[PDB]
Amino acid sequence: MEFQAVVMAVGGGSRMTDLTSSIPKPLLPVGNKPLIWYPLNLLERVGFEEVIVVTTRDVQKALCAEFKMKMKPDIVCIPDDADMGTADSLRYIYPKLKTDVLVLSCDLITDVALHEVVDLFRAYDASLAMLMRKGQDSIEPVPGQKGKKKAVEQRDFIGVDSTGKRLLFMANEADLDEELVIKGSILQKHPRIRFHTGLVDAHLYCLKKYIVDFLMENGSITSIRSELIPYLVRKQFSSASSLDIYSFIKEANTLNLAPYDACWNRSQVRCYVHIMKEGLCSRVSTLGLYMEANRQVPKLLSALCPEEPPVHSSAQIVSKHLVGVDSLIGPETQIGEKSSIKRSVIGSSCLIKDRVTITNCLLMNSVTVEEGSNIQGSVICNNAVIEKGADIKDCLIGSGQRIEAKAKRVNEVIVG
Amino acid sequence: EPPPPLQAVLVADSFDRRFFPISKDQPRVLLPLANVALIDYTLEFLTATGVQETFVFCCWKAAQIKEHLLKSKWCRPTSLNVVRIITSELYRSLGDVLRDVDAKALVRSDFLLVYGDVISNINITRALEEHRLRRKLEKNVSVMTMIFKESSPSHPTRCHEDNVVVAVDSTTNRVLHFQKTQGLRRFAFPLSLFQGSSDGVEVRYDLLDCHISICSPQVAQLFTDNFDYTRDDFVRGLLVNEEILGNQIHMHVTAKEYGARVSNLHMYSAVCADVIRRWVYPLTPEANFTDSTTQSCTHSRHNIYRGPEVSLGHGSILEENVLLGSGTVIGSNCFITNSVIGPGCHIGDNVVLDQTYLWQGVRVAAGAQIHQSLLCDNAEVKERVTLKPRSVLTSQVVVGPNITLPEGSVISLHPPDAEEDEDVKMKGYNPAEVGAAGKGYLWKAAGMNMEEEEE
Amino acid sequence: PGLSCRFYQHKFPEVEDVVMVNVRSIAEMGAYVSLLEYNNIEGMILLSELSRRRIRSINKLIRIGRNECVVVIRVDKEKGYIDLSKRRVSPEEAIKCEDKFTKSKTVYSILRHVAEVLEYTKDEQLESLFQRTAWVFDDKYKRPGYGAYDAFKHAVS
Amino acid sequence: AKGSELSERIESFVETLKRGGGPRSSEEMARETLGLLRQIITDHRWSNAGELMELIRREGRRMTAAQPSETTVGNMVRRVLKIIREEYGRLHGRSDESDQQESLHKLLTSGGLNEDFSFHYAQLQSNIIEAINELLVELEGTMENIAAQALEHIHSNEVIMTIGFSRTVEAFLKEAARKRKFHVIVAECAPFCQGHEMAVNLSKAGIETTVMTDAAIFAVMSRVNKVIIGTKTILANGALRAVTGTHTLALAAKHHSTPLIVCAPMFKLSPQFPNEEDSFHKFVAPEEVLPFTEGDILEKVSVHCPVFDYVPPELITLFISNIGGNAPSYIYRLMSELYHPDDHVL
Amino acid sequence: FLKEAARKRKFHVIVAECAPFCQGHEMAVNLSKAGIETTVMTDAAIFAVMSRVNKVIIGTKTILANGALRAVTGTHTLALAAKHHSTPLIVCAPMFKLSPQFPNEEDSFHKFVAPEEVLPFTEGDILEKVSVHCPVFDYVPPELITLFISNIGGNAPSYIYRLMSELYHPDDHVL
Amino acid sequence: RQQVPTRKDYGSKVSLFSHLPQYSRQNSLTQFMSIPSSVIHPAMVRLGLQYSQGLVSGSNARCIALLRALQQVIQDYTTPPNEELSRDLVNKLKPYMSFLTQCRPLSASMHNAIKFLNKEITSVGSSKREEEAKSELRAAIDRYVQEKIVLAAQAISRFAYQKISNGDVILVYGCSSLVSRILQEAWTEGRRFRVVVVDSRPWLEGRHTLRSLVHAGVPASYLLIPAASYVLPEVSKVLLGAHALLANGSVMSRVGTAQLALVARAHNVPVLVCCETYKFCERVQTDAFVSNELDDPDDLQCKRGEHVALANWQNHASLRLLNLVYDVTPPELVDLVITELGMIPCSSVPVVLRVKSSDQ
Ligand SMILES: Nc1nc2c(ncn2[C@@H]2O[C@H](COP(=O)(O)OP(=O)(O)OP(=O)(O)O)[C@@H](O)[C@H]2O)c(=O)[nH]1
Repeated sequence: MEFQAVVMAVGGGSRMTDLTSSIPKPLLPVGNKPLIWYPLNLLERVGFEEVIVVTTRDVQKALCAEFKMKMKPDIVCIPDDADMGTADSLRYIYPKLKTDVLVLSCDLITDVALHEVVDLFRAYDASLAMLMRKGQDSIEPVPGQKGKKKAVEQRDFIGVDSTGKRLLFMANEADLDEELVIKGSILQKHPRIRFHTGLVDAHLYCLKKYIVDFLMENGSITSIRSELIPYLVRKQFSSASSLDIYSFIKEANTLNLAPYDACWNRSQVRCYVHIMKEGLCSRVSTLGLYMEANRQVPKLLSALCPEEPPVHSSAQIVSKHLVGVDSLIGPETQIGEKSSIKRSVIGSSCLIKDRVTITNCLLMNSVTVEEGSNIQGSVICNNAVIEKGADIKDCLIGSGQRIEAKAKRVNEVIVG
Repeated sequence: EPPPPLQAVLVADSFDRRFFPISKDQPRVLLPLANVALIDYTLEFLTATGVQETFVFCCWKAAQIKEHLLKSKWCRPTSLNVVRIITSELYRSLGDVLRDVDAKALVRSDFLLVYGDVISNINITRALEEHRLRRKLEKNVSVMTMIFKESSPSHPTRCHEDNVVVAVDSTTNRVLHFQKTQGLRRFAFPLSLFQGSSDGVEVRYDLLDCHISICSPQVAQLFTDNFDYTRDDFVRGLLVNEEILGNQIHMHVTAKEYGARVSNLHMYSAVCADVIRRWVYPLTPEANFTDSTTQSCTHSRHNIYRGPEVSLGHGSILEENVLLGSGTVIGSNCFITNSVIGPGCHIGDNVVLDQTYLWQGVRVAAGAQIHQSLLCDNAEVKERVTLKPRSVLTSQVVVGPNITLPEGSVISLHPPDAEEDEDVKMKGYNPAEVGAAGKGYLWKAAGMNMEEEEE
Repeated sequence: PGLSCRFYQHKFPEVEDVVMVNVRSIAEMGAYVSLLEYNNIEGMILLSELSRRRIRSINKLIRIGRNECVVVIRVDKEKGYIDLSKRRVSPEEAIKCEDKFTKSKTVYSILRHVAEVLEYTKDEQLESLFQRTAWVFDDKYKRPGYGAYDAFKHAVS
Repeated sequence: AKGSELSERIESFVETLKRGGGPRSSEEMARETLGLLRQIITDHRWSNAGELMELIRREGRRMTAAQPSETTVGNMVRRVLKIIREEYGRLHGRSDESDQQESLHKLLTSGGLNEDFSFHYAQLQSNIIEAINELLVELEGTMENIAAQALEHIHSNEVIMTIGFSRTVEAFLKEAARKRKFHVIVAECAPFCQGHEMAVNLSKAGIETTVMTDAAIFAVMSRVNKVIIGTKTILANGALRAVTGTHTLALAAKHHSTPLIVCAPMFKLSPQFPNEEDSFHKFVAPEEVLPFTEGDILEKVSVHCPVFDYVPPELITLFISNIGGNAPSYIYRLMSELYHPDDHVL
Repeated sequence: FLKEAARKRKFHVIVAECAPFCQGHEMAVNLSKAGIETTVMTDAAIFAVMSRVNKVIIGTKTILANGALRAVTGTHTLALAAKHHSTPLIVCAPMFKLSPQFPNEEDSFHKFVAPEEVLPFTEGDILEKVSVHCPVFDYVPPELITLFISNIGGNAPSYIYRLMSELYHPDDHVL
Repeated sequence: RQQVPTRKDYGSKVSLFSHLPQYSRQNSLTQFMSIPSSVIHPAMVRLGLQYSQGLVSGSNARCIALLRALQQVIQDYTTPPNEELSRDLVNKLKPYMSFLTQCRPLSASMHNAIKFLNKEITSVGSSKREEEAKSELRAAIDRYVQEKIVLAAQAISRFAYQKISNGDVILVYGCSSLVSRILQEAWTEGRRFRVVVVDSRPWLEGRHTLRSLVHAGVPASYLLIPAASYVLPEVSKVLLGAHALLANGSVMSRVGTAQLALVARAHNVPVLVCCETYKFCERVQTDAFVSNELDDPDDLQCKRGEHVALANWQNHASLRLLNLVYDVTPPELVDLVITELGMIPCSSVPVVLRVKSSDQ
């Protein structure tokens, strides 16, 4: 087997603690489907037939709860109380690993051709292959963050070669004292280094098996994205030849099989990257990213699963002429007459009365809205209920919260 | 509103002692590279690029520079490049020259700033057009355009002293950071470069400094304002103080054209080798761009340039990349390769010359073995003399018979450190180092710190 | 439309009279050209009268579609034969012919534009217009071509 | 006025020859040289033909030494010298000419010649200027005369191979393509890949054209019916100084007995034999062959970039000029009636 | 050979008539029935047309021990014309046509048929003083042959000797 | 799905080469294949990706890479319960070779290695256990690499050491590992000589050779192929490497090799060809048109000045770019062939094959 796909899905949401309380992060309903469905579905269209999904008890229960795929997952549970990292999870599931690993994350919504990365892993015999997207700017208001309060957002400095594929430099602004230092010999080997700051890490690493073998004998590394990848990039130019990473490489490079008796146009560790400047590639880890992904999902869902209609078959809508093309309706979801839904995703088992305008909103399951209520650019959690004529704009209402009738709360996080 | 004719400011003084003690008796701009003075190379480059007025600023040995210039091709009435010589004893840096340029109001529009030791065939028309377009679109923002040449860091024309690393916004070719990598093993770039441009902040170490600039008069104005300012000081101050003054420095990179500065002996050797091997075409030894009767030659196979009235001994072999000055007499069974020999030289029999540069009037006795050595005007070498690599003999220096001067040895008629400390007790020529009938003094690491001794 | 008229009054040139011609075809005896100043009447530049030195091919010095200044050496109004020589034309005569042709063409263009404005449709109308305006000045000043242009220049002011 | 402008124009021409040359073609080079020589004849003061010839030779020596590879300047200088000789002999009472000027067995047997240019004739200048004007007129149509012979050397569905970018060959092929259909294969002629441009223009005319590197000349020659090339210079024995890689193309054509046709005008004929002179090839900077970004590898490697190739006359089948078609064995005659042997060495 | 090639490829065939027995005409008709663009010409135009011919493919009657050919008449001229233009000459002959007889002499090489084919009997008295000869076969030296295609594959004419030794015994060369 | 989709032709081809495929390096075959490699073994997919992108080039390098990939495929092979190894392995290897051909037409060395491996697999007894057969096959492949390439190269270098003399000027073309090894070992053993490296667009493989010749300290000149006629007066020997030697003696090599042979013959210069006997072929070619490889036409674009000629060359309907890869040198232009069996005439190719076939 060439690869063994692994989905890292313990659950984060450090910047989404408001939503990661009613349900785990992998189970967030992006486009009327759980979030973890989007990575796995990718592996379906690619051709995978076996995954090692490291999750918790609830996510494993959800995975067996009539989840829709054709491949057979191998769900592995971990002690929730125990604190671990992604590298720790790889250390845990090491006995199941026999070939090269393809590590993903349960937040990546993308329409990228996976081969674009995997070919970089194949042709160049790369130790590591990464996927990044060009930096993008969010111009739409986050539902809940309105008084600025913008963080510093320590940028990642990524220096690639002239070809735009090889990874030469990788640093984080937190570790730099206002000075980006280059080793010098790196510039001697690669005189030109393109530098990017806004690149988004999609967490789609393709790691060789000896990387995990080296991870076995080293416990200092706990995270893959923050520690393993920068360590590999640094060791790329850390000369050659606890035990170092270079001792675990015991396979001859396919590009240098016979150093003599043949011509091929020291560098054993090689990290490559694919920077995709166009198309959809999002990592749902913030409220704004989640809302943007919900907004842009309908085209992806129409392309990936044309069989599924945008409106569920078992949906009772009196006004079946006031729903936008991008709007999605889940199962049940009784919607009354004279109710207009424009570019909004509606969950399942939702109670919608008449004279309700849902503009650019995200409604979860068991969401009730009464007569005359208008919602614009807002997110409703599970089991939440809306009273008569309540006007909501850019608000995050938590699970089971009750809003007073005709209470015009705007840009307020209503969390109980 | 057509721009006025292009003008150039040529600095004929290096304002440093990088050629000591050879510069004690001869200005740097008059040192013959392939039998042609460096200032002639610079003036030919300026004339070819379309410069109509040239201001030559001479401080050190300005009389000799003026005397040489008056006889040159560019001081003739038929020349389209009018050369005006300005001399002063109060010049100590390029800052002084540019401050005097501002005080005299010599330049009204964009001009060329070069030193008198720049060898190049670059046509500046494209870079000048880009500079003018940038200044037209954004008024008085971009003030200087430096010219760089694509090169690998391992090329022999890239000494560690003049190596630079540039952080550049590749979208607009704007220089954001400029640093010199002499003695460094880890280059530090401030994060302030990554403020506005989120895509192109290319860190380039493949740029060779041609030391050619297209400067607006704002450059002279800023040199006057900042009286503490060399060009590197100006560039660093401009890049640091971009907040106070919204001035910018851009760059133009040429790949198909040659350009370099002879700032030390290593660069001199590299540039001479490149010139002999036609890397600066059409500035080749046979082209006779100086229009002098004594500097004409014919170019045979293997880049062998032979002048008129050159006698070659029987059995002599000129391997490759050899330039022979007019009137040179070479003995029998000689082996000359990668060497430049000036006019009037006399070479004995069974003499081996490898990567050596003999200037006018050098006499070499039979049986000598010279490798990577420079022999200045009228130097003499006796029999059974071996010169190890990077050995320099200055003017009127004689080396006695049966010696083997080690690597890095410099022998000059000037005392090694007497007048250096004095800046009276005539010291005899030590035969233990210059031999019998040897005239000169061994010049140790006191002046060797910036001589032909490096990687 | 295709309105055309002679630049001068007389319908045919005279011997020893430098004229502007346009080469139209190549033949055995010489180059068949059209006289530009005389309503494009046929003439022949003789092969013998082409160069003082020996010439091997007529195409060496004659290109189809190129104007030439040639001196008339033989006129037969009955047969319609006009013989032209390029060897006998001096450079000063060529310059004079060029200037005269330029002036005459300017006058002809002015008169043709006037006729087009007046919606003239036949060459007889253009000939009459030339009779009234240009050739009157030409034979008043006793200088064909020059006189009409000089009189027109005397106008405006 | 006269001198202050004439000397300035001479200096400008010499400097342009020394450094560059611009996009100037061979026809433009010849026209400018002829204009220079005409102004020298008109403006400068010369009493007899001897002084004029000495002055013209003195100017031509400098013009030629400016750029030896540009032989059109020397060709035009020698043409003007021959014109002066012819006019003076005509005015000196020698009856027929262009035959006694050249050494001949019949001339040697039946007498000889005793040259003397000391006599003064007031009508010499006008005759010389008229002859130069005739030369310029011929220059204005030499290209059309060459192109007019296209249909006599190309048949239907023929494969024609060419190297480099020659405007004469381009006009020849475009004239042929109006009435005929044929396939053209152009070698790129590295390092200056001018052939690429030659392939684009021929493609704009609707001609089925194919581009290939110089390495594939021998491989493709087996299926090539005719070879049509330009040249920079035609030497006195019929040899060629063409673009680099033309000798290889000629050898490949000779292997398959493919005819090789050289479309070159009259002013490209130079009376200089390829004896030696060490001034045949023109070596441009080695930047075109090996880039400067190679690195330290360049400090021990000898890179040479010759521009021109010498093609011996044995490999040439036909010369097409404005005067028609000739064999390489007749070129000597075209020498004798164009240039005087005493003017071979300026 | 040509009909097999023509199934997947398009090419133009030029057939010489090979006078006096103009069998080439038939060769041109059959190749025309297969849709191959074919052209007939006399043996006088071989050299004229060879300049535009890329390949030569011929049969043979006998392959001699040194790689030479005993082919139809006019084949030596075709081989010379091909050698002038360096056109490859391919001989498509099976294994049983290989003969261990060297072309030393034996005065039994050519086969002279009646001169009726060359000069008709109806010429008259002109035939009583005119010597008419009609050889049928031509000797093609091995230097003009590029390749031999047989049922065992392709070989150079320089390897034919080996195909001799493994097919015939030297003691059986002279029956 | 089960069959790999055929690679698409890039652009219009020359009418004389319309029977050969023409592919673009950017359009790879892996776009429509499953990332977890099914149908085609992952080693074969990686090898084909390296072939189609030009990462692995050269006859010896391609053959060695193919043999290593085949070793990987054999190691991961399980015999079906109702099948025999001798037939199932041969049947299984065929789609892999078809995919490799789609990625890039196979070199002669690769074809000969494939034939040898198929013969070895067929000759496996049905009574042998699966693991024993796999170990024997891997050992056979290792022996093939060791004897046909490494020891052959050493023997060829030893033989060619005799031809090289002091003061010689040897002209080499392109990149050939055998030629570079011969020159390096001759320089090490004490011979003093110059090497002139002739290079050609667009691959510029000769630069490779140049670099090696400087690491060994050999003096080296460098120039392009059109200037060859200028440098051949100095040259005393031409030393070429061959991608294949055909049964009729023809040398199938990089395009321009026959050109150099012709010009060297015109300049009266001996031409030597270095080739391992494992690259000798039973096919015959009379020209470079019947069988050849058409590389990416876009590689013919050049950067001259600020403009770029041939940019958007597909917009011109009558414009075709011909990036020929190979060419055929007739045996009359080759003076000598140096193989592990010694120095032989160019006409001794068919006999050597026979000598190497009577054993098998
Ligand atoms: N298997 C496993 N997955 C984890 C673990 N911690 C977080 N994850 C998930 O795996 C993804 C990748 O890890 P990181 O990108 O480093 O996440 P993080 O460090 O917790 O930072 P945040 O994404 O902001 O929460 C995260 O998005 C989490 O959802 C873990 O310990 N084990």
